[PDB]
Amino acid sequence: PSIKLQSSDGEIFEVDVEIAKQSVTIKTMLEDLGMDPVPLPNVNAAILKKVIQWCTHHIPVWDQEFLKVDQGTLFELILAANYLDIKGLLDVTCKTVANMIKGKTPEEIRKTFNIKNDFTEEEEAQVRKEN
Amino acid sequence: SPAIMLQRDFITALPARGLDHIAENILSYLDAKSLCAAELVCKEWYRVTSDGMLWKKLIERMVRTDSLWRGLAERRGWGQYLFPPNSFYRALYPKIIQDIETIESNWRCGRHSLQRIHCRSETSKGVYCLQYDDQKIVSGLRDNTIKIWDKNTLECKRILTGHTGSVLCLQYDERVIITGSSDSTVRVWDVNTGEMLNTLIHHCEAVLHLRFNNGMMVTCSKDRSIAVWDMASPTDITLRRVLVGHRAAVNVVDFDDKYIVSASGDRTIKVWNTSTCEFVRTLNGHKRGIACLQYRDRLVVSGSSDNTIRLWDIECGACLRVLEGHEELVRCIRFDNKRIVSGAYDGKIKVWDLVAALDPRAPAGTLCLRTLVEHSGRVFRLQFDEFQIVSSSHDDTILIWD
Amino acid sequence: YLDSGIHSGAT
Repeated sequence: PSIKLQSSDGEIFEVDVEIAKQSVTIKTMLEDLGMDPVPLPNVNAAILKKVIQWCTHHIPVWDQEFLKVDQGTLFELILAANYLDIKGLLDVTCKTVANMIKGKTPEEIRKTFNIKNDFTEEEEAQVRKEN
Repeated sequence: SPAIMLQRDFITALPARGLDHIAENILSYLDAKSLCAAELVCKEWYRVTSDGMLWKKLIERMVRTDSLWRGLAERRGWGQYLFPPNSFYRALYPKIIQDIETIESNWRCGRHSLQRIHCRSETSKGVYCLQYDDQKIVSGLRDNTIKIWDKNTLECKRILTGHTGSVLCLQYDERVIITGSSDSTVRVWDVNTGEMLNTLIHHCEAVLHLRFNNGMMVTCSKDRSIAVWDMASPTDITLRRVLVGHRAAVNVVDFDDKYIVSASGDRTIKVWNTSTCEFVRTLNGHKRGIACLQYRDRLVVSGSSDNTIRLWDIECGACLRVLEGHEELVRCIRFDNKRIVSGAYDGKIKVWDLVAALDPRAPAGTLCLRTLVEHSGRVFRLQFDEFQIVSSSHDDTILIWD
Repeated sequence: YLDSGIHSGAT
């Protein structure tokens, strides 16, 4: 085979079928709707690349570094993973945000993701109370 | 693609994008002292954990795995609420921790309950094998009968019958009790009733041990042999083959997808390929005969006339660790995630720290967690779990330790 | 009596 999925951008990435078919989302648009090019209005050209560059290659080894990129593009992958329904890619990109919360303190978590503290003293106290 | 900051606070970001389950899925990988953290990061972070029943969800992942957690859920109520405010959940977590801490505590010094079951009869004074449950005990007496005890008020549910010798070994299943006896036979009994299904001739001396599971049975005898049967039904059962290599009685046999392990009074544990029924190794090293194994994944634990418990790696066949402390013959023994429980001739049962034992840094003397002494005669068999040992012995008693 | 269910070595 060989279908052309078409990013939000116009840009036409070419992939073998089955490289894609792991997106149940791209799957359906062939397997159910007989759609010629696969239009991804929710994924970017830049983003498409990085997910095809994952769906080719298929506690990570190779992924640990594939995902050492900034939140705003990590995030971006999480929803794209979710949009193209790629069970793995959504799992290991969440795992990653988890690994970044894991390990001590609400203050460290903030610093990690920014995030001002909303709670008054009271609200802070009756959370520390169910400690 | 790659142009948007430390920016994203994912878990406040995602719900705001329609997509809650994702933020919940992300939090759900967290341990409690850390879900506590997320809880306290900020108000919305707080909210995602409350609206996603992230305690419920984290306590239901506990149960779905750690043996102990499935347990306390089944027993004493609270598992009642699983599978409703969310705080009930968070508030309960510390108590389930404190539980596990008090069990694993008093259970390493003294958590007794015994509940003596005295069985009776002419002839014997021995319960050889026993197999155990949430509401019954299947026991092979020496009187020649299998006696089935109600687990609660301990009364006798069914006296099964029709065996020439003492019932030496047995296996539950959810269909058929199977026993091996002094009479050289193996039996099939419907577990609901007491009805004999099939009875296999084949051996020619006491069937000493059988182990059973899935489509095939493994069996062994005073006659020095092992027989491997693939069973198609209680009604069917065919001899696949016979394994000859032991030089004396095969006291114990056991079983998993990749190996069949036997042991005899020839002082060896032999390891057979579960599929080709070929020799692979000998585990040589006990100074005297082996009275008992268990074998799970990687591990094989044996009890000997030489009075030691040995711990083996099934693959290289090395001994990992020698356990001394039993002052007499070790007749029966069982692993588990965290422990080894063994039964000796002087009716004493010893509890060993399995995880300590598997690490050579741990010194000999402190491997035996407190040692339990409530039997008049020989300890023939035990099977335990997260919160219970339940033992046979000569002095015709079943004991149920807490 | 040893056990009917265990036997040491040789014969």
